[PDB]
Amino acid sequence: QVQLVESGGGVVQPGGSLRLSCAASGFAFKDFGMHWVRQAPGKGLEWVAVIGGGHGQHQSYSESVKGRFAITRDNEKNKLYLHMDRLRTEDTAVYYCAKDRLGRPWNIGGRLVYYYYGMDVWGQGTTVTVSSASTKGPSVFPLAPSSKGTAALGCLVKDYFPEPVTVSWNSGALTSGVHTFPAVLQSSGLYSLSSVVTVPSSSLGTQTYICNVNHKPSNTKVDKKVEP
Amino acid sequence: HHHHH
Amino acid sequence: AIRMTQSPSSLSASVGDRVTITCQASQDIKKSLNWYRQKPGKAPELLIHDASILQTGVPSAFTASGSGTHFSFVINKLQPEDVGTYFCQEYENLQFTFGPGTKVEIKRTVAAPSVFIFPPSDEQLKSGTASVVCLLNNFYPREAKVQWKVDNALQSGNSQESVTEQDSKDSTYSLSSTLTLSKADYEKHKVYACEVTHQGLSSPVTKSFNRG
Repeated sequence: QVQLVESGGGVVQPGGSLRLSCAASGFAFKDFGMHWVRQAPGKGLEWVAVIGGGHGQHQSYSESVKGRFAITRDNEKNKLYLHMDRLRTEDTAVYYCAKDRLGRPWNIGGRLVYYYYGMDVWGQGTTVTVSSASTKGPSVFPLAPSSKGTAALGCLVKDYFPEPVTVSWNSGALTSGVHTFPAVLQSSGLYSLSSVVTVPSSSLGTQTYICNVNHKPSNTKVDKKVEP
Repeated sequence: HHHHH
Repeated sequence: AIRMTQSPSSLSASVGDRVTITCQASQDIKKSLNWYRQKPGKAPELLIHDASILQTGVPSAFTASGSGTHFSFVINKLQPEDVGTYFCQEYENLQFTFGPGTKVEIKRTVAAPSVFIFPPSDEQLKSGTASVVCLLNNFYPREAKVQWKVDNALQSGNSQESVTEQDSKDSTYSLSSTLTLSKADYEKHKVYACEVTHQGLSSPVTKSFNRG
């Protein structure tokens, strides 16, 4: 019902520019203030920016972000925007757009006052990576099940840049027993990841198993199937 | 890396 | 301007117990506090608003209370799906500063890992590199050690590890180790083995293969 979808993320040179979009649906978007919150790869949630709901202009920023990012919105298009300039290494993060429980203003005491109450619905988030390094698609190799009863088989996604890589199995039809591991950064400067699944040993001859790996900074979709 | 009981 | 703290930093509890975590604010923030949960790899979801009120559409599995500078969040009866990080956030400010988070894992019986070994694929030996992969599947507790041997010679500095987060159903951990060498010295040796030590093993488990 209430849906927030982020877009526009990707890789950008340090000091470059990028704009994030957030499509809203399932509520009166014009009637609520909205936030951008980010999450670094090894840190917690950090509030970035807010725009006020209703009639009239109000935007607020964090100290780490003020004067360099801009938060705008388009109520006819049901869209929220985060314009980013002068981007820095610390800005590399997953960016969620989020809905405030209220955030519209009131005319109180001859003044206009806004009441923000925090985020109540979030999107899945979009990844912004700032670096001067080259984007490299991953090479995908099988981890074949041994015929030597539970069996394990997997997918090795290697030498890609940057994060993130998504891996599913049998186009999402196979979820049980799957363990996709955190990616490791090699001395290479490129990432490597593993996706594993355990199956009944009988199934190795009967059931087909394919890993579906996506690297969207590369626009590489690969389907590799694992055979004994 | 909390060590359990 | 407002510093928010949480206690404890990380905890382990048993399934069925009720779990209490505390949040505290630098200055009085009245009852302007929210409680969020983030399961591993998912986005935050808001569980409690205005200190004590449960959010619409969320089950009656959490309670919360507090005021002024002291706030508490309680899971009524803990389940394996509730592993994750619990944040408090103040909204008495325009900074909306979050707390550092409280990591909630759950304690279960010891489980020894299932070890698998995977040789480098023929496709990757085209590239001139060889990646041997060792998998430690569904163990508990989280601590485990992997050691790579080549012709019974210990390796150092040419392998990397990765551990998944606690599983949402059976509360176990999994670990993947990747040993990378060049094809040239890979073909120089014969037997490749990964040796696993875990709290649930009387002796190290060695899984190995030969190039043929």
